[PDB]
Amino acid sequence: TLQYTALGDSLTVGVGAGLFEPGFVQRYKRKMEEDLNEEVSLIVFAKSGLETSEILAMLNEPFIMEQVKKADVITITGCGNDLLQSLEIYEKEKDEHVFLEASSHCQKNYSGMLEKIREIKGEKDTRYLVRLLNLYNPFPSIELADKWISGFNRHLKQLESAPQIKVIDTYAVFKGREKEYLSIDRVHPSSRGYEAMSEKLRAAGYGRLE
Amino acid sequence: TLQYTALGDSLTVGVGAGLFEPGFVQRYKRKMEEDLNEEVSLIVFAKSGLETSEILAMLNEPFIMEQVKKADVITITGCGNDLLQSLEIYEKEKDEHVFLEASSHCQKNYSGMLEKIREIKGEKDTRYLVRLLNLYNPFPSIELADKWISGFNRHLKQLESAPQIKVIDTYAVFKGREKEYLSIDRVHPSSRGYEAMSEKLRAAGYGRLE
Amino acid sequence: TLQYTALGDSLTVGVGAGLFEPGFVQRYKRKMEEDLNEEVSLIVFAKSGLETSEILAMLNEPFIMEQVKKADVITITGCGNDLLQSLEIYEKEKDEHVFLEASSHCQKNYSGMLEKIREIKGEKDTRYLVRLLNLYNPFPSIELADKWISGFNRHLKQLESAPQIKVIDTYAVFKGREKEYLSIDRVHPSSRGYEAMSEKLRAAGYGRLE
Amino acid sequence: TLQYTALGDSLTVGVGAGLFEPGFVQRYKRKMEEDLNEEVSLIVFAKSGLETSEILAMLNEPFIMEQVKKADVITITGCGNDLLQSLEIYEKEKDEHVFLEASSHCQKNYSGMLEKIREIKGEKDTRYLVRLLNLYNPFPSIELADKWISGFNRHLKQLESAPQIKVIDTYAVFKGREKEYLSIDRVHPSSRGYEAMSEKLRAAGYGRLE
Ligand SMILES: [Cl-]
Ligand SMILES: [Cl-]
Ligand SMILES: [Cl-]
Ligand SMILES: [Cl-]
Repeated sequence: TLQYTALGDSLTVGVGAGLFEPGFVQRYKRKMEEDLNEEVSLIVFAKSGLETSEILAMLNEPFIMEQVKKADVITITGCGNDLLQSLEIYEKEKDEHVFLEASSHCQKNYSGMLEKIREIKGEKDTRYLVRLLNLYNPFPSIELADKWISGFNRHLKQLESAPQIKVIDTYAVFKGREKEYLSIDRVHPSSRGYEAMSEKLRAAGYGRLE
Repeated sequence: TLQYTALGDSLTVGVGAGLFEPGFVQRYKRKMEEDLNEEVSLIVFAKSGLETSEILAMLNEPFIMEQVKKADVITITGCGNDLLQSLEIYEKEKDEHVFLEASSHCQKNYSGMLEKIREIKGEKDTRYLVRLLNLYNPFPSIELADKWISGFNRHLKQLESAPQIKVIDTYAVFKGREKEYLSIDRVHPSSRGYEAMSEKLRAAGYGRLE
Repeated sequence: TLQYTALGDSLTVGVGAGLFEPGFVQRYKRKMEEDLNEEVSLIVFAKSGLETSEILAMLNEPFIMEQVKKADVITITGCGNDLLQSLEIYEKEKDEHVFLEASSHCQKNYSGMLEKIREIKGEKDTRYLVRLLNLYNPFPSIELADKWISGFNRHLKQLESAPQIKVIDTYAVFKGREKEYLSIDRVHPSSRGYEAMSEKLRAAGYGRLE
Repeated sequence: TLQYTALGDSLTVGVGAGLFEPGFVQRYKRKMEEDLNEEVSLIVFAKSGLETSEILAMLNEPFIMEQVKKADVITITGCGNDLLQSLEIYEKEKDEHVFLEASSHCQKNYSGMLEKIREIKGEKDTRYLVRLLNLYNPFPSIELADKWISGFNRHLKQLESAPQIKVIDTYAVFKGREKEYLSIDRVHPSSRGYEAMSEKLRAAGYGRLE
């Protein structure tokens, strides 16, 4: 029996697809049982607007680190709402320089996240799997958003240690397919976009699990 | 690998124990694994304020019907918020019938969702298990609250068909220990209360599954 | 010194205006000190996607009901995210009949809310103020959303007991002014829309506070 | 009516005490009212993962500068998440300098935001009050964590100019009682810890305001 532990923000919750409609987490689970030919047990820890610094603190909670210790695959979303609130400050004040440090403060919390996972798993374990999803651009017309999200994904890929730690290219999934993959709120993906996300996670492979 | 689906309101969510702290559904999942020596996959469809009629309407959702059909164990919570609404309506109108009519709707929806669960599974799989929890009285000093909830619970026990279908006596778990088993809002359970609820579920046995 | 206690969901938080940019709560506070010519102390209890059933439970928390007992003005937002998730289920399944009971289950939680406020305030108090904001339509093109939101506001106005309890016509504030008052997410209001909201709350008057 | 503004990270938010449960800033507000016999208006600008450089950049925001200029009491928290990031970086690289460089940036930003607060108010109003809290050691069994935080605290005490500016010894409050003063995540305080923090602030006095 495989163990999938999913963490993140409004994307891991499934916001945009509707209440109880399967998001990317549930669909990536289905593609796991089909590929690896084994039943997988899922558990989710997510909240809209959940910060990355909070996740690094959560991993000390006994019930959470228990799920991480036995987790065969781990997915992490985050920082999507940090750039949104930053753009909204730019939308009101028209200043390109805002106190956002999404690239600076989120990326450093990510590397500390991965290290805490390593401590819980134990250095002897080489079998587990971690998959970080970068950010898509929901506002292609706004050039400043495309500059911020591209800069965050450029610095996020540096944390990849294939094939255990892989950064999923969520940006390329949504590039040129915004209106088809986004919900009516246009900031969270549709049920179609969550399906394409799960396919990109499947494209990353499963390392030594096979 | 066993599949355990859980439906209901804030209790199935785990409100009161703290964010990401395990509620009763995952403490019951761990004990289920311990008592049957088999890993368990958990799926949860729950939201605060989800009344019993909505929970019945969920069973026609294609994705929810998928997880209910595969479920070896099903837990259902509900009608707790109707008591809070009725106590506030009684405070203004002093009509003792307002809750009996609302309690009559819950008992009808419980019987409705029960009839749909067997319509979903059919006659081949009678090995399924349903454990629905009755209502506890969070206000023991209010006799009308105790009388109202006691009447709903004796009418709810009519639905029991042991060992396949069992009605969990949540009222007996909480009676006398509302100070330590309820959370800060005096209506939702604490981690102690959720732990005691999961103990009552494990005590009910597992029927044909063991 | 006046006391303003604000409750609600993502609107009371100020989502859409940016991080720390003043939403309608902060701007309605400013217009209170200008009109009533007295300093007002503000305290907020809000969370994105916060259910109305949770608010009715929150009012039993000792720290919350203390702020309500001394509150001169009280604002309540809610249920805006319940219709959003319902439309999103309709967007995927194309069924007009969904398990949403926003009009049915949210409105009944509202009347129980107002009664609990009355119990905390005491029946002798006639001076306090409560202001409920109805829902605006962020999707004017979608006709089903305009039908649902209009039906919710029609049943919500029935709870008005002027001038203590007033239902703010948030719908008319945004009607014909969507792109100007909405944030880039198009589901939460811009800093302009939060300003117009505060002006509508000011239009409701202040009852006996004057 | 006194105006009390509060800036910082998750501590100023109140993370760990439970949702909507009072953190240290509102327990300190109640004691401030009790010790000075005057109502207090509270404004809070805080978010999880808000590092010290961002808090300094906030002081140029027009709305934040408004509340800081009117503030009779200002509390600042920060640099707590840098310790968590540094401990994870040290776990991989074993460089003892990684935190001293990060601790040097916090002490610089604290001095920076202090210099801006007087630039915001000027020379007319020297009756303002600033209480900044140092870091506690949530991991007492790690000597490197205790040594790192002790060094940051003695360098932080250089900024004290009593009674106007005071550095609150949060370390002494938590030392020896990390089991009961920390929350479930072993890093954020509990309601007991937040209560003890507010007691330490009231013990510091109020300078020229009393
Ligand atoms: Cl298997
Ligand atoms: Cl509920
Ligand atoms: Cl005054
Ligand atoms: Cl933080």
